Amino acid sequence: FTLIELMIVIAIVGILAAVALPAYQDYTARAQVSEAILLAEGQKSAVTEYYLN
Amino acid sequence: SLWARRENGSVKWFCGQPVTRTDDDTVADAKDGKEIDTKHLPSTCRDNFDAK
Repeated sequence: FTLIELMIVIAIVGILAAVALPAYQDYTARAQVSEAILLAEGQKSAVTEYYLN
Repeated sequence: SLWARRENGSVKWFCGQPVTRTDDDTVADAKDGKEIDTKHLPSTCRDNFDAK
């Protein structure tokens, strides 16, 4: 008879999270890799010097 | 440590981890545990006690 505004809007936020799930999940991974890269670098110094010397 | 060696008429200098002099032409590792770690030493100061 009535109450569908609460039911649909709770189910659009539910599906909104499912659509926002893979975006945050590669943005996220892509973020965790960007650090492996920062940890890898800054060690270029040692390696560069060792090689040139 | 920096130590030298008789070249005969002149001397040559070395640079590296702590050393002790034995005789006028021989030194040895001042092995004791307080030497600056190889990683902190320049490429120009990697000399060994028996470098010639």
